[PDB]
Amino acid sequence: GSSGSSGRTRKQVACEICGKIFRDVYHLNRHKLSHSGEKPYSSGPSSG
Ligand SMILES: [Zn+2]
Repeated sequence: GSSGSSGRTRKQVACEICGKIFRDVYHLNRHKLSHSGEKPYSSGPSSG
């Protein structure tokens, strides 16, 4: 149930880690610093 004609075009950056909005990745690059660079999901081993 949806037309699929108009809507909010995605032309910006949005940090989901903390929940913020930015202009372009060029700005998010400096913001990522505050966050972690590597987030390995070690707490979740595979299974059958
Ligand atoms: Zn962030």
